[PDB]
Amino acid sequence: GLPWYRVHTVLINDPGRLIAAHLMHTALVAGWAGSMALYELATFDPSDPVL
Amino acid sequence: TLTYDDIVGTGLANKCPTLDDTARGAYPIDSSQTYRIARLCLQPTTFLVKEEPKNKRQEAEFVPTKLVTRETTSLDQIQGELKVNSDGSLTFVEEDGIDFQPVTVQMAGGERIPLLFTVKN
Ligand code: CLA
Ligand code: CLA
Ligand code: CLA
Ligand code: CLA
Ligand code: CLA
Ligand SMILES: CC1=C(/C=C/C(C)=C/C=C/C(C)=C/C=C/C=C(C)/C=C/C=C(C)/C=C/C2=C(C)CCCC2(C)C)C(C)(C)CCC1
Ligand SMILES: CCCCCCCCCCCCO[C@@H]1O[C@H](CO)[C@@H](O[C@H]2O[C@H](CO)[C@@H](O)[C@H](O)[C@H]2O)[C@H](O)[C@H]1O
Ligand SMILES: CCCCCCCS[C@@H]1O[C@H](CO)[C@@H](O)[C@H](O)[C@H]1O
Repeated sequence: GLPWYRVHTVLINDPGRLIAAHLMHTALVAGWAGSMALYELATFDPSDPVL
Repeated sequence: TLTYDDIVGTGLANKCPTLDDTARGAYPIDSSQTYRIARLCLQPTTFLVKEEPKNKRQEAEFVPTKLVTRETTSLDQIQGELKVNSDGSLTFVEEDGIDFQPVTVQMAGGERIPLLFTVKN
């Protein structure tokens, strides 16, 4: 079968599922941005922009 | 000349009475007559809280806050003596009234500041 390091090659001739995988990647990245901002807001101390 | 039912729920009960722009005269004080304040009303419009800086040598400012306990803040129905002193000055001595309100305001960032807004004694 496909070796582990080639599993994603099944996308090469499937534009639809390639677009799906790209959508999922983009979802994951937007989700990371959202999560990261929420975490920073949960930890950020705004009381002293000087020091 | 409003009634309770005119007023209830409007938020007007937390507001002090007002005087027209025409009321710019003078109330004569007879030194021999005894005086009283029959009704003193105090309607807070702004609550400022002095910040607490980190370097402790920086000038600390009073900053605006958000009232979070609604229209429950005013002092009213306060009465007391109005004395006419030797030097012509007047001195109000509070004797009774709804002369306090617990108030919670909130600072930018979420910190809540409860205070006993008051003119007791
Ligand atoms: C952007 C990320 C991404 C996307 C869009 C895809 C998409 C695809 N994968 Mg690939 N894959 C990925 C990452 C991704 N993969 C990663 C990181 C691994 C290593 C684990 C794999 C290993 C892998 C294998 C072995 C196979 C695929 C296959 C496929 C295809 C079928 C779907 C599937 O079975 O996924 C399965 C993938 C997963 C279930 C990913 C596991 C999730 C990881 C481990 C994190 C856990 C998620 C959780 C919410 C976070 C935990 C946080 C932590 C603090 C606990 C599809 C094209 C299949 C295929 O078509 O082969 C021909 C297939 O057999 N993938
Ligand atoms: C735009 C970025 C991009 C994309 C879309 C691809 C896509 C592909 N690569 Mg290529 N590649 C890239 C960049 C990219 N690569 C980079 C930067 C390197 C050097 C690191 C490589 C080195 C490389 C090799 C040596 C090979 C590929 C192969 C492939 C094909 C199969 C992938 C697969 O099934 O892995 C499956 C992977 C897993 C099941 C698990 C991988 C787990 C990784 C190692 C650790 C965890 C990664 C982590 C989740 C990443 C987070 C995001 C990151 C940006 C920080 C697929 C066309 C294969 C190929 O050509 O087959 C014909 C292949 O042999 N790539
Ligand atoms: C018709 C004009 C047109 C437009 C506007 C686009 C726009 C896009 N295409 Mg491209 N593409 C086109 C023609 C077009 N394409 C044609 C004719 C082909 C050959 C079939 C392709 C083949 C192609 C492939 C294989 C891929 C793209 C991808 C992309 C996206 C990459 C950026 C992204 O994901 O942002 C992030 C998205 C946003 C910030 C939100 C966008 C809001 C959406 C578009 C509203 C949805 C409206 C509509 C109903 C959905 C389909 C729109 C469609 C025209 C793209 C972007 C939306 C990539 C993609 O989809 O990755 C996820 C991708 O993998 N395109
Ligand atoms: C310009 C920005 C950029 C680019 C070009 C890519 C490119 C890629 N990302 Mg994405 N990603 C990005 C930003 C980007 N990312 C951001 C900002 C986030 C939020 C953190 C993500 C979150 C993300 C997730 C969750 C996943 C990807 C995956 C992928 C790969 C999908 C194609 C593939 O099969 O590769 C095959 C894999 C490789 C070619 C190996 C890449 C190895 C990287 C470069 C370093 C790995 C370091 C080390 C070995 C493991 C990490 C340490 C570990 C202890 C955690 C591709 C390389 C997917 C993937 O890797 O699938 C297996 C996947 O699951 N990305
Ligand atoms: C829908 C529109 C949209 C808008 C308005 C925003 C807005 C924002 N994003 Mg989000 N984001 C979006 C969609 C969007 N995003 C999507 C779809 C994803 C998933 C891919 C993300 C993933 C994401 C991450 C991971 C992060 C953000 C972050 C941010 C903030 C910083 C922006 C920044 O510095 O980018 C800078 C953008 C660039 C430097 C663009 C480089 C473009 C290259 C050079 C183009 C190369 C190819 C091009 C074709 C070359 C030819 C061009 C031609 C004109 C010559 C900002 C609030 C950051 C943040 O603050 O998170 C809380 C952050 O870390 N976003
Ligand atoms: C469904 C739905 C929804 C929801 C959504 C959500 C909720 C999402 C979330 C999302 C999310 C929440 C996401 C997240 C993501 C994340 C990520 C993607 C991450 C990654 C990471 C990584 C990749 C890392 C790595 C590393 C490590 C770990 C160590 C060091 C080095 C490195 C960095 C490499 C709504 C309602 C809106 C609407 C529609 C429907
Ligand atoms: C659809 C997904 C939406 C998910 C929403 C999740 C949002 C999470 C991030 C938003 C910001 C959270 O910000 C949150 O604020 C307060 C004040 O700083 C902090 O709360 C902390 O401080 C306050 C005030 O000193 C204490 O009363 C409290 O006991 C303490 O835990 C939280 O630790 C912080 O995490
Ligand atoms: C999707 C985001 C929805 C979550 C928003 C949480 C409220 S917002 C939150 O409020 C706190 C208290 O006032 C502040 O300490 C903090 O800085 C602020 O980020």
